[PDB]
Amino acid sequence: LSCEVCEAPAERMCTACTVTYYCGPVHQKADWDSIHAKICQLLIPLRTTMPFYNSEEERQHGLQQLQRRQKHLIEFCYTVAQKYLFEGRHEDAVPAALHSLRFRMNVHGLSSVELVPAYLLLAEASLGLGRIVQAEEYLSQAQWTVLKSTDCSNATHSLLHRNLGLLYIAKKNLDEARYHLANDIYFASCAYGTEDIRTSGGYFHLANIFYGLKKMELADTLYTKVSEIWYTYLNSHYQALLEARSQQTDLLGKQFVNDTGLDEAQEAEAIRILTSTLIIQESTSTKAPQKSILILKTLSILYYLMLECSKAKEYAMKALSLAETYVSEEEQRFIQELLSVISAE
Amino acid sequence: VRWDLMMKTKEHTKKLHQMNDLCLEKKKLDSRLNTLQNQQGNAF
Amino acid sequence: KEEVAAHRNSYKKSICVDMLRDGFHKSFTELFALMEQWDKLREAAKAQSLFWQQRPLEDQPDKLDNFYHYLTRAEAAERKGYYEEVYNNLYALACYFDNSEDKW
Amino acid sequence: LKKLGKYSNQKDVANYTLSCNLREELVAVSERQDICNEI
Ligand SMILES: [Zn+2]
Ligand SMILES: [Zn+2]
Repeated sequence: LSCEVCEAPAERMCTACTVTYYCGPVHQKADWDSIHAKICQLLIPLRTTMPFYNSEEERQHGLQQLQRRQKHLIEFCYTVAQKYLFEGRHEDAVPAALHSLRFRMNVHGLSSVELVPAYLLLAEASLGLGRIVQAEEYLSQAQWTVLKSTDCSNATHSLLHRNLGLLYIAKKNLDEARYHLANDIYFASCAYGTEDIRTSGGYFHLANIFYGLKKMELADTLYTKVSEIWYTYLNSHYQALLEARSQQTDLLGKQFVNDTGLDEAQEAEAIRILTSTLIIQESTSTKAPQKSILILKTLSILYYLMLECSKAKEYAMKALSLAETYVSEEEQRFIQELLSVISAE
Repeated sequence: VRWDLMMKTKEHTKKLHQMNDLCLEKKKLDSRLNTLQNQQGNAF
Repeated sequence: KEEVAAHRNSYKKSICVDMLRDGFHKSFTELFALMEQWDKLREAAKAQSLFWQQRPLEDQPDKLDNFYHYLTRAEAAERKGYYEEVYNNLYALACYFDNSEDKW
Repeated sequence: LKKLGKYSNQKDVANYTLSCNLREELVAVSERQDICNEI
C-alpha cells in the first residue's frame, strides 16, 4: 500500500475516514481540505468492498448503482479540481485531480479517454507548480490516447489542444502557443459554435499572447470578441429573467429564480478572463474606455446573477459614471435599471 | 517477351523488399510505442 | 511532420489551421460560416434543387485557394480601416463567385 | 504466347496495383513514424 494521494508511504491514518492514506501532515492537511471539505465521507461508500450480491439482478443493481455513484463523484471531483485550478489553489487541485484520475482508472481503466480530462488537469496543476516536464508526462499520455482514440469529440480535442498550447506557453515559443490555441479555438468553434464562453477562453489566451507580443490591435480585437461573448451570454440570461418576470401575471403571480446558469468553476473562469481582459484592454489602449464600460456591464450582470451584490453594485456604479461622460443614454439607463434590480433584489 | 515478364517480376520483388523494409520499420516503431507505454507507468 | 499532418488533414482543416494560426481569425469565422451554409443548403433543399446539384466545396481545392488568398488579403486590409481595399478584395471573391453554383 | 500474354497483362495491372500498395505502405510507415516523432 501507499499514500494514494502521492504514492509516498501510508505514514498516517486518515482519522476522518480510515480509508484515506497520507504521507503525514502536509498531504494529510491538503487532502483533508481538498476532498474532505467537499465530500469527505462519500468516498467510504465507494471504498467499502461489497458483500455478496446473491443473484444476477442483485449483482446488476449493485454494480449499476455503485458505478453511477462513482461516476457522479468522479465528475464532482473533476469540477472541484477545475475550480481549484481556476482559484489558483493548485495544492488543493493536486489531491482532487489525482483522486479523479485514480477513480477514472478504476471504473474506465487507464486506457480511457475519460482519463484525458484528469490528465490535462494534472498537467495544469503541474504548470501551476512549474513542473513543466511533469505536465509533459501527462500530455504525452493524453496525446497518445487521443491520437489512437477512435471517437475523440471536437470538444475533447479542443481540450487537448488548449492544454498543449498552455504547456508550450510555459515553454518558450509564442508561435506554438498561437498554433495550438488556434487549434483549440477551431475545435471549440465547431463543437460549441463560435460564441461559446469556451471558445472565448481560447480567444482570451490568444489575446494574452498578442498582448505579450504587444500587437495591440489584434490583442484588443481578441479581447473584444471574448468580451462580446461574455456580454451576449449574460445578456441572454438577464434579459430572459426580466422578460419572464414581466411577461404575464395570473392572480397566482410568480417570481422567477435569479440564476447564472453557469458552473461555479465557469464563473470563476469568467471572473479571471474578464478581469485580465479589462486590465489589458486599459493598459493596451485607454483610448477606448467604452470597452471598459462594456466589461464592467458584463461583470455587473454576472455579479447580479450570482448575487455577488457588492461587486454588482460597485461595477454598475463605475459603468454608469463612465457611461454618462462616454456613452449615449441607452448605456446609462441600462446600468441604472440593473442597479435598481440589484438594490430591489 | 518472357524477359519483360521476368523483369516485371523482379521489380515487383524489389517493391516487396522495400515494403518488407518498411515492415521492419513498423516493428521498430511498435517497440517505440511500447517504450512510451512504459513511460505511462506514472510513478510519482 | 506537422506539415505532413497539415496536408494529410483535409484542405479545409489545412486552411483553417493556416488562418487561425496566422491570426486570420475572422477569415476562419467567414470560412466556417460559408462552408456550413454550403453544407446546409446541399443537404436541406428539394431533392433536385441546384443546391443538391452543387459540387462538394470541400472536394474542390481551387475554391478554397481563392478563399485563402482573398480572405487573407481582405483581413489584412480589414485590420487597417482602408475600407476600399476590403471592398476590392471581397468583390474579387464575389466576381469569382459570379457563377450559378456560387450565386448566393 | 497467349498464356504469357495473359500473365503479362496480369503483371501490368498487378504492378500498377503494387504502385498503389507501396503508396499505401509509404503513408503507413510515415504516419507510424509520425506517431513517435510528434511526441
Ligand atoms: Zn479520508
Ligand atoms: Zn507525499
